[PDB]
Amino acid sequence: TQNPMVTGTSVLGVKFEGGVVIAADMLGSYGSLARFRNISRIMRVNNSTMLGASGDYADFQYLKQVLGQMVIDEELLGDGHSYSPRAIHSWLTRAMYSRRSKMNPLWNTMVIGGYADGESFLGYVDMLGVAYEAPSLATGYGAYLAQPLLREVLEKQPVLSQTEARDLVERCMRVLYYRDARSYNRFQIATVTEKGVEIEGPLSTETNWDIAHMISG
Amino acid sequence: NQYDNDVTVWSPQGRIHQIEYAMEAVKQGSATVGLKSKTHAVLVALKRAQSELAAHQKKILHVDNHIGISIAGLTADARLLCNFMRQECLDSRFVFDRPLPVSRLVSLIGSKTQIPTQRYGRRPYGVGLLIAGYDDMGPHIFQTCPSANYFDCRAMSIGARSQSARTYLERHMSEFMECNLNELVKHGLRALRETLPAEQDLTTKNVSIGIVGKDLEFTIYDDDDVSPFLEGLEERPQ
Amino acid sequence: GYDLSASTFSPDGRVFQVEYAMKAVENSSTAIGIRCKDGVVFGVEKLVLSKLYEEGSNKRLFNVDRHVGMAVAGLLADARSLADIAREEASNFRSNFGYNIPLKHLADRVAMYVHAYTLYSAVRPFGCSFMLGSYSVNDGAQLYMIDPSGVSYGYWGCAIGKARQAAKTEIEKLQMKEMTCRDIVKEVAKIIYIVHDEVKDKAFELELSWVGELTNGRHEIVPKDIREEAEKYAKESLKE
Amino acid sequence: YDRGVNTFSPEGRLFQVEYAIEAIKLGSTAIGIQTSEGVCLAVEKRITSPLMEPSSIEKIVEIDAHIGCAMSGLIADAKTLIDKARVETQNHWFTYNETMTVESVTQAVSNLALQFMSRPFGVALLFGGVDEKGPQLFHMDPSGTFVQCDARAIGSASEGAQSSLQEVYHKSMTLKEAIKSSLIILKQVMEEKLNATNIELATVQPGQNFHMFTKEELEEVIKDI
Amino acid sequence: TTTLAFKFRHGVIVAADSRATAGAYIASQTVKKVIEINPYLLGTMAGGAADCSFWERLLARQCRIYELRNKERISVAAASKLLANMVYQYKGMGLSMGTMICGWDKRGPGLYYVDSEGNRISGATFSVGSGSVYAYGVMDRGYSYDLEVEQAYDLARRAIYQATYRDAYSGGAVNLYHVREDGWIRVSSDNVADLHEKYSG
Amino acid sequence: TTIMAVQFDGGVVLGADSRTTTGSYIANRVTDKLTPIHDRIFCCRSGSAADTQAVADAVTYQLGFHSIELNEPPLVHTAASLFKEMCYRYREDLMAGIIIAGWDPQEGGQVYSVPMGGMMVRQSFAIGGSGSSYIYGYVDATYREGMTKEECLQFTANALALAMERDGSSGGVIRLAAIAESGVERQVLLGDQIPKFAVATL
Amino acid sequence: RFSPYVFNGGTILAIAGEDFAIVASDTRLSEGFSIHTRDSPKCYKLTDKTVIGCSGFHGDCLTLTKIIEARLKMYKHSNNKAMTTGAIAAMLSTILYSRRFFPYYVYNIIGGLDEEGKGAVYSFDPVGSYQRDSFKAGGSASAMLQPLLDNQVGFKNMQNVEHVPLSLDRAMRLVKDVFISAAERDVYTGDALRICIVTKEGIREETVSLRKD
Repeated sequence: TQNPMVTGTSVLGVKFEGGVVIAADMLGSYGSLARFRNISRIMRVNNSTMLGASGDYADFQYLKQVLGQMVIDEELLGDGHSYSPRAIHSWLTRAMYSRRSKMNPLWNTMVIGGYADGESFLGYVDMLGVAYEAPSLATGYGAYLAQPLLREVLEKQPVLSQTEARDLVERCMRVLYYRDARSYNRFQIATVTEKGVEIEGPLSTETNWDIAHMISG
Repeated sequence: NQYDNDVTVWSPQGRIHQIEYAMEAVKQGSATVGLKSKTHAVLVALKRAQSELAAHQKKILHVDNHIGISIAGLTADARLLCNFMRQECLDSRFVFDRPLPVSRLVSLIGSKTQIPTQRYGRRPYGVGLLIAGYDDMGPHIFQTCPSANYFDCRAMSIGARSQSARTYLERHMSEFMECNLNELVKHGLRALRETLPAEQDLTTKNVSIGIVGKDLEFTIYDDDDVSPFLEGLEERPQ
Repeated sequence: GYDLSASTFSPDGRVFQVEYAMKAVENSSTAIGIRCKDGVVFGVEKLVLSKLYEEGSNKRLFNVDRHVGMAVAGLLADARSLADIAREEASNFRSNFGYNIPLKHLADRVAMYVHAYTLYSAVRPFGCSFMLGSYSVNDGAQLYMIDPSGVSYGYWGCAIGKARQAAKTEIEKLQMKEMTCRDIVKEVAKIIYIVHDEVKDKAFELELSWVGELTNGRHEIVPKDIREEAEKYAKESLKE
Repeated sequence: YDRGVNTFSPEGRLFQVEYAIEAIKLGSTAIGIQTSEGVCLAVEKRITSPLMEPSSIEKIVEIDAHIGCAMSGLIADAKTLIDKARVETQNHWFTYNETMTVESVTQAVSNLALQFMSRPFGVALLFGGVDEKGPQLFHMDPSGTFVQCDARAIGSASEGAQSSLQEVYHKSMTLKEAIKSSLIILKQVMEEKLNATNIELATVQPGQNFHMFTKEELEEVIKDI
Repeated sequence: TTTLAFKFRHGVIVAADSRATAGAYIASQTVKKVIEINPYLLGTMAGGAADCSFWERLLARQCRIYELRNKERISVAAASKLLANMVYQYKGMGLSMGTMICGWDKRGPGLYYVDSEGNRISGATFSVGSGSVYAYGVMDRGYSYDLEVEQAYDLARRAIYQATYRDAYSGGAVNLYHVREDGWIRVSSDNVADLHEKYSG
Repeated sequence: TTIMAVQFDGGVVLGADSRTTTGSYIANRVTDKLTPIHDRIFCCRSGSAADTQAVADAVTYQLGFHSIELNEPPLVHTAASLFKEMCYRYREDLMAGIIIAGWDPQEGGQVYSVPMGGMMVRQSFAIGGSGSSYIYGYVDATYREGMTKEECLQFTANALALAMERDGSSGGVIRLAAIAESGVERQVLLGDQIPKFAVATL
Repeated sequence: RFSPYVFNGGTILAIAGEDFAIVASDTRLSEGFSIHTRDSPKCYKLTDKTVIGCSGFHGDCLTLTKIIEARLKMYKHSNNKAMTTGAIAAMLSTILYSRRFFPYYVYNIIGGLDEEGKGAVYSFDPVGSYQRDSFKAGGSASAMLQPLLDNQVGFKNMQNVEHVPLSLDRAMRLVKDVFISAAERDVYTGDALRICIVTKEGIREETVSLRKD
């Protein structure tokens, strides 16, 4: 993929006590056109891992197809071994570096969340193979708009609850719908705990437009 | 009689005799023993020297920080398969940054050795392996066969005169689980001693030990690092 | 002679290598499979040669997909290989067409891979027969068996191995088209206990697997509480 | 079962690989001895005519400034494996900028015997050199089997020479004494008058490189016999 | 960068700067630009340091194998044509190398200039780098095949000094070698700030 | 180009214009951009004619072989997936926008759009081409779930008429097609049959 | 259009002594004018005697270290010993020239112990030209750190001075003083300072905070 055609904007991520949460809008934009408005960009990887992606949706479908068969083939052996989230993270970093090195990249930037053996995982991988780990992520214009809100809370309270993390996520999406132009007020949230991967349906933020009456004000 | 000179030929009774003959090459190597507790997995071998004034042949090999093998059969097949294992483990650490499970390595070994059994112009691998490792499912002991078959085991001995060690292990299986490391190594050494004549006994020169566990990478103890494990053996009469 | 290659005919149009490869299946332990009204059930007579082998070694029931199971009898390395081929067939099918492979189609694709080994001088035929079994809401329950020659037929009940005759003579008694899976489990265990001979070979393990409504098109090993409840019925029905 | 290297005997044997071993006894005998002062190598040349220049009979060769080889068996196999060892010792220098050990040279040269080329190599080699671990002597066999040895004899009269080394060897020797012992053993397995053209001799000490002896240095040890 | 080499009665002299540079920044001032290929051959570095080092180490790897196979030390012309034919297979791909091969063989003192473009020239005077033009003058007015050894040392030292004085990408120390029939020998490593004092007053 | 597809309970409806341009010259004014892949699976074709025609022929080959060797009628998802693999594996070499509409016993009437990059997504109504930009609002303000065959034909004709009236690279004839278990009906609207809308005079 | 490189900040430093060796780095990772994370150290332990620093494009930093870790195990398998600092350096010199026409945009510094216990520092280019040194800086602030090291370690442009050898306690204070100043003028030098000391007894680590601006 040398140029993207149908794209997805920011994905968010933040840890909490006993899990991770990811959020992403349900839009695929064709340039400046909102063309597909009920696509899911969050993926149901095995019960310890989930995935969300920004960028070219076709490449995200390709990865959705490959990882699915990987996980299936892992399940078919039946021997008590499963791919941790860190393994999926490393495999994606390799898969994108190898495509970068052939100049046929995968035009994606994604957020991996997981929970295994009591510790949480949140990971990043770019088109080029740049990967890292943080308690808070945001791709695209999220990195300018939302991540300042996540970090400011995680320096005054490094350990969060599921409820506070959900509130913070919804606040960040409220800001992204305001100041990003390729956004949409219908999004999904996915969460990992010991219970596993639980995706929520189309969610909307309530928006305030009181500043519109300040012409003379 | 005359369905024997090729591996792609069945007999009227439904057998391939070249594979059965390759299995007889494991009986030509020195004896090895493998056993496991719930925390550790042990391999003890008995090394053999060609000339008296030379060094003893090395029987145990390092494959990764959590897997190791002891070999009985042809040396060349062992040296090829060990180099296969090592690269298959490096390939797993490179991609996933995790250690490769042992079941998924022995499955690959079987898939590899199955080809010479079916296509002509290649020889069956005349080497048997006992594979000791430790992963997220505990300790493991695996036997691998020239027939491209493999078994998961509580304990096993292979090589010349290994039925004695097998008979020993078969009546002490009920103890190995809650045994500590010293007792487990001693059971292995006694099963190995049961393969010798009454003339000979175990010695620093002709004993190698390989251990892997939760808090222990695969280490090998060869000549003077073995003498802690020998101290404690009852001097058996006959 | 006329019986040393699979590229060779005899004066009466027979290929004896392919028959000698079936002679190897006849000398292996017995597996059966029965197609119920709402699923399929596999049972295997798993022999334990030594007490040093763990409980779970030499598994002869394989998961080839998340809706397909496989039971084998013959050479076991050959069976593991053919399982690996049956897995990449179903993998590439989903990769190219985007849905789960049917079993009539998977059976054909594996049968042809097996038949290709009956034509050449550089290879022998496979030394294993095997059954496949699936369940779907549209396609329903299905059971196919594949032989070394490359033949593939559908079944309501089938057996492979030593006690093939003795096992089908018991399976025809069953009115399998009326019953459910939990009731056919008892029958599967009963047949495996009837045909097993303790004097001809040592103790054995019973190995079972399922696919149907009660697993939601997911091929599963039978739980322990049901396998024991069927092994008990097998013992109590041996009073005959 | 005897012909072909892809065919097992009913007892699990490879008779072609053993017949490759039997091709070593058709070569003249060579001896290698360890010592904490260094290693020695001593061989018979088997000159067939006074017309042939015996310096064109390469039975001891330099692999590097710290490793020397002695061979017995087929000439072609030896040329191949010696070129392999020389190339590997320098690829190692190019990559890591250090000296390969004798164990690793032997390990890398034995890996070609693990390739059925369609025929086993009909040649055995002794590798004598000095490493971080001191002087080391190794022995490679057509099966690709290699092992450290304190003293080893290969070739025609390997049995008697080995049956003498086990008596004259101890792990306290000097190099001048081991050189004397090797030539005394070599004297007894020859129906030709030992002289300074019927033998080669080399040494590899720690503070000195590989050094093949000369006619002068050879005669000055033949005299004390 | 500045290198020079001339062959005279008593062998070949080799001198060089010690500076490396990435644009305007001075990364290193302790660089060994004379490459000890073998105990009987010397090289130089000008252009791609990674190209100079890699391909001359590869040259050493072939020279040693030559000596082992043939039991004779290679010639200087052969050693030069190996390198030339090796770097000619990467012509236009973007290698940058300028290097002199110096040594003594059965023909006498030898000096050969090899470039990645494909030049291969024999001569009695060469200089390579940005400061080559500033060394050529001094080394041309001061040359004589009948020079003495200390005079040759002084000439090379002062030519490198005068080249470092003007050129901006040249400086540091002056590492001087001497090729002979018994191999080569390192002579000096003199900081330019030292020689400034003695050659001023 | 202006292509369009709609699903109702029984099956689907398809629609397309008839213009093929080379710059501003109309090379073919009676083009047939509807294409039978199978008995009950159709393709609405947009983009480069060469690339899309070739992809259609290849997918027809694939699906015929597949359906004969299975001996059951193929799915719409299957053809859509083959289109996806070809349009994604050769996305740097093809300019191909596709809509796949048809009927299948398992899931019934289905609509799958496969834009240039080769992503696939099921839809209730799908519009594609160069004139869809001018009717993205009309089809959103007029679509209603629960429409029958005739109401969907009306909807699809009214939309394409507008897209043809405004788009320069679209015009001529509205080629419709309805697909269901019974069969495949095909209409051709031309002249006064094409819907007319008020053009302001003041 | 697609450019396959990006500069993710980074700064690395190494000093050698007679019985020790330090390799230090910042922990900030950047992307243009933004900050990815403030916990991403550029130092990696290879053996008990050797440490490496890596700065530049982060994908190559991740790939190359894995390649090195996979080559160390192969060396140990074939030669039955762990590698030396010079052998690792000369191997990396070839691993880098393997990509002479598509290089690893990585600035490398190795720091460890010689074979008699002395310190050793090897500095690399992206294409494998290496150089043993006493001290070297690398990364975005390399132009800012090396003058003060030339002064306070090499004793350059300072007359009538005590040419005392650098002890560990002095070197560590010096290492902290240079990052404290590079965090004031360089915008890529960031949040924390990791310092990995190498000695005959093993390898330590120390974290020291810097200003988050």
